[PDB]
Amino acid sequence: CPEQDKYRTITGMCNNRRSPTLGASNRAFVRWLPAEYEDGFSLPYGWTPGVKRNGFPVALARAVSNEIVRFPTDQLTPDQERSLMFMQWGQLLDHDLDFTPEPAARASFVTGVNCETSCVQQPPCFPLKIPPNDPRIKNQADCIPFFRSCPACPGSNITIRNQINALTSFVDASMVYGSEEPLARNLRNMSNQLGLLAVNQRFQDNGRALLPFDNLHDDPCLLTNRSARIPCFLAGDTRSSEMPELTSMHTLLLREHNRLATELKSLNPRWDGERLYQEARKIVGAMVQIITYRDYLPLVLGPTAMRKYLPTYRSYNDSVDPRIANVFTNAFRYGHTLIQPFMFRLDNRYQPMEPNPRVPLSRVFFASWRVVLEGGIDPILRGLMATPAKLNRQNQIAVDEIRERLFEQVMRIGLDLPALNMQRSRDHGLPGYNAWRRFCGLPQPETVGQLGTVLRNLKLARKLMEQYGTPNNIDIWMGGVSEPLKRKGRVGPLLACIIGTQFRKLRDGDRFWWENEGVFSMQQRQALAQISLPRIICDNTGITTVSKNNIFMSNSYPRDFVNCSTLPALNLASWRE
Amino acid sequence: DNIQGITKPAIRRLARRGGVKRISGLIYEETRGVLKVFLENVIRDAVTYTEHAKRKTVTAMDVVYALKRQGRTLYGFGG
Amino acid sequence: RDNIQGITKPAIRRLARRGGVKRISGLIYEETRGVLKVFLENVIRDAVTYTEHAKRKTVTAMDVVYALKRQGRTLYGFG
Amino acid sequence: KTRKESYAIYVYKVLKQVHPDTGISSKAMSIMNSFVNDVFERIAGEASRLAHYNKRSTITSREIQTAVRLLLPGELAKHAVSEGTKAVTKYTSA
Amino acid sequence: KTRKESYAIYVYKVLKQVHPDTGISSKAMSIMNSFVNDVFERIAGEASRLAHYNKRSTITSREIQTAVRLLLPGELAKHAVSEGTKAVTKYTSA
Amino acid sequence: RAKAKTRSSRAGLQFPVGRVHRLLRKGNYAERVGAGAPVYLAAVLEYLTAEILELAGNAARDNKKTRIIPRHLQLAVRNDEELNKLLGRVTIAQGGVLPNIQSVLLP
Amino acid sequence: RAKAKTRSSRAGLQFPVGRVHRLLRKGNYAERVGAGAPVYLAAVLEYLTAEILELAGNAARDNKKTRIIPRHLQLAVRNDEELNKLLGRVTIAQGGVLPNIQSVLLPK
Amino acid sequence: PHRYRPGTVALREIRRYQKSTELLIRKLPFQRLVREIAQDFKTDLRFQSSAVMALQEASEAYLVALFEDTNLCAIHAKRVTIMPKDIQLARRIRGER
Amino acid sequence: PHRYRPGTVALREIRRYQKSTELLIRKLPFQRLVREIAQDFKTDLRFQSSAVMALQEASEAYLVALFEDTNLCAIHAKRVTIMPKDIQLARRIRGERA
DNA sequence: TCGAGAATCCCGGTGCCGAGGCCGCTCAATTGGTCGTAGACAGCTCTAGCACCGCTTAAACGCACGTACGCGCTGTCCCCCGCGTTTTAACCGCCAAGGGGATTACTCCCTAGTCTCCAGGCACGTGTCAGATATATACATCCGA
DNA sequence: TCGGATGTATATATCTGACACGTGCCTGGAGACTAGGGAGTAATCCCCTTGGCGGTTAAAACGCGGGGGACAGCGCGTACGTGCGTTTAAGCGGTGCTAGAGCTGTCTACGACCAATTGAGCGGCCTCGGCACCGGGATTCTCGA
Ligand SMILES: *[C@@H]1O[C@H](CO)[C@@H](O)[C@H](O)[C@H]1NC(C)=O
Ligand SMILES: *[C@@H]1O[C@H](CO)[C@@H](O)[C@H](O)[C@H]1NC(C)=O
Repeated sequence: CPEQDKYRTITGMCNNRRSPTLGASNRAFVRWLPAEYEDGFSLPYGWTPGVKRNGFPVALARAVSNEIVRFPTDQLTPDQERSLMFMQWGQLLDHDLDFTPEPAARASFVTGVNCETSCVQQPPCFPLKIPPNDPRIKNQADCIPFFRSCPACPGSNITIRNQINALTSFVDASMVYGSEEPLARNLRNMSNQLGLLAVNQRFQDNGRALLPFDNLHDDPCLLTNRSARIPCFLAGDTRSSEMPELTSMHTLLLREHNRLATELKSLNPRWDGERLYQEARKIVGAMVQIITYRDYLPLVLGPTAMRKYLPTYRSYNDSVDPRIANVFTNAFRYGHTLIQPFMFRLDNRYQPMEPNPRVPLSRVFFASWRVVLEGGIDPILRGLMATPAKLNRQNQIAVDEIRERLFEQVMRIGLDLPALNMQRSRDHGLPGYNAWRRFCGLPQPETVGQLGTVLRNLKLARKLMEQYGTPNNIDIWMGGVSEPLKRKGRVGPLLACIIGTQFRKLRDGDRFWWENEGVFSMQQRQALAQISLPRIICDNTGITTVSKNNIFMSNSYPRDFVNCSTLPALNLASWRE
Repeated sequence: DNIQGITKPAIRRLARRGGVKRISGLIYEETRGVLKVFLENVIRDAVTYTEHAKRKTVTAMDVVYALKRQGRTLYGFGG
Repeated sequence: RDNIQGITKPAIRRLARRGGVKRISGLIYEETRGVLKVFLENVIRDAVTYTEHAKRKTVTAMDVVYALKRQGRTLYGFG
Repeated sequence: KTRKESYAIYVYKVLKQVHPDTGISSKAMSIMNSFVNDVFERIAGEASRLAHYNKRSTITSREIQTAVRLLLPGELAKHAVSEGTKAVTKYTSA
Repeated sequence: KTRKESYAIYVYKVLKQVHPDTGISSKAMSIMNSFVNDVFERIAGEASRLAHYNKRSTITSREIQTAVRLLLPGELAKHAVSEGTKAVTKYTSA
Repeated sequence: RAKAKTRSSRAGLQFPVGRVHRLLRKGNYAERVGAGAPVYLAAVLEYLTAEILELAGNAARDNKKTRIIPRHLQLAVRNDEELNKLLGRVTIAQGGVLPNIQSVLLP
Repeated sequence: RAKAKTRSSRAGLQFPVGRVHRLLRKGNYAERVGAGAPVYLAAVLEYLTAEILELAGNAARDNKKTRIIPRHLQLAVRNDEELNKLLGRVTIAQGGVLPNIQSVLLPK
Repeated sequence: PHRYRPGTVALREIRRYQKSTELLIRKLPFQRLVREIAQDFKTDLRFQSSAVMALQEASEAYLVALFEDTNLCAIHAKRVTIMPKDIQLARRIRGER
Repeated sequence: PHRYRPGTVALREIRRYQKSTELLIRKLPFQRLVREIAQDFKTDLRFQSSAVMALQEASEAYLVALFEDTNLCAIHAKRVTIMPKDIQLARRIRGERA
């Protein structure tokens, strides 16, 4: 690529001068630790019964998710300093850095034995074996569907199988801008030179924009209920329509891009459409990076963990690998513990919206019609702003809604998100919890007493040892989540170490960082530092009352809620040029 | 690239005042770096002092205030 | 009373080894004793003056801590 | 004996909140008390100087925030500043 | 403008007492004013802290004398102390 | 009257807001002390104390000792660049010295 | 009433007693300030100023100049051991450095 | 061709610059450097001329002291010429690294 | 017999003494020296044991820092043996004798 | 590479003194009003900092050179290290006398505070005289010869 | 060693603008009280400091042997100070513009202040377990073949 470029490529090509392939899409994940497969070439643990992990038999992911994380839903403890917006932004950020592709069921109708229906253990099917006494399915012959992750370099069993990354590693607001040139071409309208992004041409919400509609061979959105006939939304990620809250966030981002492009056209009418679109993309990427590294990270790692793993920015460094670590994919999914069993919708008075203001999460997955035909994104955003998140407790790891009745309307049987996460971890073949503790430098427990001491709970240590037998057999997700929380944080020390290291690598290795010299004008950063999420919600959404600074912390009304006019608007006078 | 404004003859004159007879060729880069670090520290302190007073003009009075704070108090420019 | 010899040569050797010194000459001990005497004289003078103001005949650890803090060598662990 | 005031109970509470099982010793308690007293004295002196320094007779949150920004070096200061703001915000709420 | 009080005529009076012929430039006037202000601030701060140590809320001649003895190094201090004593004496008699 | 509620509970901090306010008022710092300054000062002190305590606990756990001793405190303070800069001219009693040797002195 | 005499006249001091007293009282140094403390402070300040100014005047006379410039003040401050110790960390604007060269650097 | 041997007019310059009290750094480049450094912290900043003068005086004093200490280190190292290692060692001993 | 080469047990002593936190100067001689030094300022002065301990800790810390700086100067001078001129230069640079 | 050897490091019992917790209670923090004033805010002004603009010209830049110097190599010896042995007193554990730190009650004298007024100190406006600026001179001082 | 070359302190005019002085005016320092509490001074309690005893043994002092490195030659490449020719923006001096520093007048809400209340934290008094000490075995770095 030419050495004189000042906008990021769609695929993230040549972001690092030394290696153009660093951080590019459709590339294999980087491995911090060597693989821990079953046969050492390509096999997940538990594939062949009777084989033990370091001398101890492997535990079924469903079996370990039945008695470790599951807790009654009536004893929920809301987090007094965590909003649902916090978990939603965490999920949105996870929807940007990684997306592991899976082979299609239709394309695997011959040799892939349609794993979505049957569960014969043949590639690429990795079904979850079921234990007895299961509260939901009493029949042992049943099976939770699961698809093997797509390999990176197909061939002989000479190299350890890796996973392919289908999204840009860098934080460049790729969740709504796409990651491939064919995806980005149809994601922006070419009817004129305004530079705006695609806007749905069928249904509008109070005169505002929405994600463009998409057509697929087997659309899961149509399977919600046939009286709707609302298709799945199209955005930078395939799973943009997984939940209405996530697609409302994507709608907000798209509206932000459209408003920024319109304002820039008003400021500089002489600019062409492509230049306007590139400028809007760059500003939106800087926005996302600023929000993530100023309002989200301090509310995840904690003051100590962030100060130890995310020091002050010195300058751009091209020697740090910016690729997504294979452990980050299974570590950043800790947000499943911060989810809430119900989705909330509120009015301008911040009161429940009829008919269904508190909807169970079971009847909300893959429901694109709720956004279109039930008031838009205003009540969804209000509920996300004014609903406390669920506190992450050792005996209350995750609610049963995403554990027992997730994706019920789409697939034949409900899935189990924690066991799914553990099965994905075993498929990727990452080392055990003890090995990652060794990697982060933390002490490595070996007995029941040591595990109880490090986890500060003897009962949970006994529960874990009843299944795994040894600390080295603990999967990364369970070990990370079950660890005690930090001070003013929401993750354990190991998860904090992993997340901080990965985000430091992503920030230092980013040649288009908003604070990096040359990428942004030396005077524009002062105006960009004044942006904030509630202000931009005020700008691009009809609501009039929002939260104060650090929106992820305020979760009460009207104790700490302020009007739209108080927040300072973003100043774009420095872009006149 | 403005830090080159501190010309090599200027650094040579400063060293001559300090009492240095012979100067190596690599001294100038280190001197420029040290000067930049010291100016960054003093200017940051002065800018913080000015920002506190809701002022947009950084006076010499705030500069000598910052120098006194840093432990390098200067006379002849106020207090 | 020539009590400055109370700090023996092996004591200064141990202090240097704590400091990270591999080889210690034979003429260092006199200089180390002189430096220790000067530092102790300064700190003791400050502490004794502090005690003198308070009309006390006993020099408490608090006075020594305050003298060290004034000298720029603030000492923790005593108040 | 008289009632001498020390920060032992508060530092112990902070330690228990951070490390529920790790204990502390008397010498470490004295060291922490002296350190907190020294930091408080430095910040209060800087704030008093700043208050008198622009011809103002009061010390507000802005003076303490500026003193913290000036004294604490590097990222620490920023974090501290954020923490301070958060605390004040809570008093604004209640 | 407004009255900006500074030690300007006092330094000139001291110079006239010491050197009956030589003058002093404006830059040296400012330097002398800054030196006087700095010494005054240092001695006053030392006296305030020293009185705070003994739980005495009133600064007297003893506190200033002790601060002068602590701060000024060497023979100077002794001379200064002597001078100070004489001044106080001239108050007591008159 | 209404039930007593300590200012630390309102601020959410663990350090004493009232004691800090009294020290500021009676410390000869200013004629008047604002109502928000002591809360900010207590928050900053609590954050610094928590930082040092967490680092010392990490060092002590690395040394297989349950109780925090001054050696662990010095190891934690001197191993952090920002905290070392803060306590540049502070000597910790019975703190020891960071274990290091110059490269040339080695065999 | 009676004729008003400045408190600096009673103590035989050329420095302002009243101004020093007001500065001490309003500088938030202590709640109460005694009567003799401002006079002691004025005497100390006058003696220090007299010493440094006498040294500066001697330097100026040695330099064949009548007025005292900052260079003379810097020479007077640095050439005296006690005053150098007092102002060790004080930089005088346009003061320069005492003329000295190390023995080895001398040509031979 | 009267050419002074290396090391004579250097000492002449040393004596002349020690005897004088001028400013050895050109005013405009130092002002531009100060403005460039300050604008990284707050844009649209206005500097009084006295502010640039005071900053220049403090910088000159600090640099002169550092160069004197570096010369002392170099002379201790049985050398006449100063080197960047001498500057680094002087800064490390002074307590700035 | 077993005779360690010179410069070997010195490194072992360095490693051992940099790991411990004891007091290297004997308590009684230091207390007697402190009393002798204070004798020149006021006669019949009584010292608290805590004051003597604090003085010992401060003196040990100052001497250790001075020795570290002197070792740095010596290793700068292409030498591994500390000499008194290195101590003098370190003190002069730090700003004590200047 | 390959054995001996001495120091260091890793585990098993011992118990002991310091750390964590509990119990009174007391003095400091809290709540509830009051009132004076310090600071926020609006408006005006007129220093003074910022932005071209032309002409010198001292200073920076670039280059030729060769000589003093940084640095590498080498030889001496002698000073400091390692260690064995003997002598010194540091340290540990009671043991007693008491100087003086620490606490408490009376009070009285001194400093905060207030009203008044008049004089010291400041900002103004200025005229002159140390001082900076040319300029020729006689030393002050360095480099082959 | 002595004549020539460069640099500079020195004596002599010549402007020049910085300052020491004179003056009008303003505000705060001082005289003259009143009032209350800070602490000066007895008076007492008992805490911890000092001096002393005596035994163990860790540590310091002394001396012998040797090795390595501090230091002084000796030399070699080089790089940087010195001077000359070329180029450059620094400084000066004017000119113009307006940003905002600073000042003044209003008004309010915010903190000092006082009284009653009560509970948060501190001193004393426990009780137990984390680790310093003790011992024995495994590990490792050093050093002579
Ligand atoms: C089916 O979806 C439509 C979408 O408009 C909705 O109105 C209707 O209530 C849904 N029916 C059920 C039974 O959920
Ligand atoms: C970049 O980071 C690497 C470690 O990943 C570090 O070694 C290197 O020095 C850094 N480079 C710069 C220029 O800071």
